[PDB]
Amino acid sequence: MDKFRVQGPTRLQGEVTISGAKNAALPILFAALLAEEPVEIQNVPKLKDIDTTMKLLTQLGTKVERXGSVWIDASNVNNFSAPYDLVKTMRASIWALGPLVARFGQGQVSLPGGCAIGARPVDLHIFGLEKLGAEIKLEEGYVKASVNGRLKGAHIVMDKVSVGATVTIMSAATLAEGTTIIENAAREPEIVDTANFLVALGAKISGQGTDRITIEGVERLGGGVYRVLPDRIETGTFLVAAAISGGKIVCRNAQPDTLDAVLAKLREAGADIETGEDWISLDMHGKRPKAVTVRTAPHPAFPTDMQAQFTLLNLVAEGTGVITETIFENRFMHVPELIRMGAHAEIESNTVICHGVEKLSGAQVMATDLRASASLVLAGCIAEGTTVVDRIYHIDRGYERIEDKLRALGANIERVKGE
Ligand SMILES: O=c1ccn([C@@H]2O[C@H](COP(=O)(O)OP(=O)(O)O[C@H]3O[C@H](CO)[C@@H](O)[C@H](O)[C@H]3O)[C@@H](O)[C@H]2O)c(=O)[nH]1
Repeated sequence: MDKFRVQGPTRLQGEVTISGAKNAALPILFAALLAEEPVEIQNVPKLKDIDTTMKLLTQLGTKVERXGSVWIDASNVNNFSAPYDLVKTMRASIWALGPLVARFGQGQVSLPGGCAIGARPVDLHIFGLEKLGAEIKLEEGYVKASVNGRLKGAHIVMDKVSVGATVTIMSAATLAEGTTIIENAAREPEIVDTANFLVALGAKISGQGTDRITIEGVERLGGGVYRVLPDRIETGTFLVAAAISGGKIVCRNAQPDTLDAVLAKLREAGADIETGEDWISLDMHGKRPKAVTVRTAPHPAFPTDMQAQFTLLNLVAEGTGVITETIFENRFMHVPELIRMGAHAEIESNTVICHGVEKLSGAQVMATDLRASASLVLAGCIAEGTTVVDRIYHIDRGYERIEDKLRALGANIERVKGE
């Protein structure tokens, strides 16, 4: 069981190159199923889900190969079933459904736990496709979709805002007969990225990033080259790394506009921030951060995915600061770990009351959540002495070589093999 052994305190400073967003790479890889011509997807991170997706794609008849890019040739897709063995470890698997039925008139995806259980978590996907005129069958442990001829454009109103369902509907709609409108579409930068990809292939889409996406169906999608946008949350994690350690950092291969709220919040903490077309710089001028008030909310507001990171910030800042989860529930389970590190905080309802301390103390800690976990690693970096963060595999699933990146920033870090 891999562990991160950290020796603190160390100031985090210098430069880091932000990886492509896993969450944009995924829906794009699936949307590639629509492409009749070869496609090159650039800036794709080397992460478990990407490997799983590649294997899934190959099984369908797609020719796949990777390095920094992933090369895809779906001209020959001829198997329209995503099997149990290939989908099991991954929710994103459902994204194969829409493109298959949209392009091929048929497709199916295995539902772990069977139909009764597995159909529930993907109801919005099913709803969307139905709206598009597909016949959905729940049988033999699968969710099946078929349509005679092309899908049919539709006016679709979402009762729940969903990144997953928005991608399914938008992707499928690009091949539909007519106009499709998605009301209450997810606003995520990842959605914007997937829409842009689609358009690069020849799709007609507008409104991506807003509450309303309008798609005009076309007969076929071609091929081309497309670069996946930067990981906004990874970016935020590094900015915070410097912000809590008195450091200066420059984030390369970044996209400032996906981070409005985070940058604003960092400014409130006293950070000196500068931005360019593809970079972001943060300078604490050797100063401690100032406590901030944080309210997580739907994009483009403050991201819940940045919560743990800012909670940590508050824990070592000058003053008291409160972080409120306005939508999410039971998001503070990692706080007790920080307290064990010498932090002062109270969990109240949907909030955490942070009383900043000058310095943390090394300890043996662990969190199940990916974000909470990386936060523990940052904490170790600035704490006094030795910290051991257990179960880092969680981090490995969403961070591309965080140890290398941290070390290049001055961290004293070591990956330990089963303690
Ligand atoms: O078929 C579906 C799909 C989603 N939901 C629900 O609607 C919400 C929307 O899901 P979705 O947007 O697709 O969430 P995730 O895909 O798990 O995660 C993305 O969407 C979240 C907001 O929902 C953001 O907080 C994350 O940062 C972002 O990565 C979920 O809580 C689900 O409970 C359904 O009931 N049926």
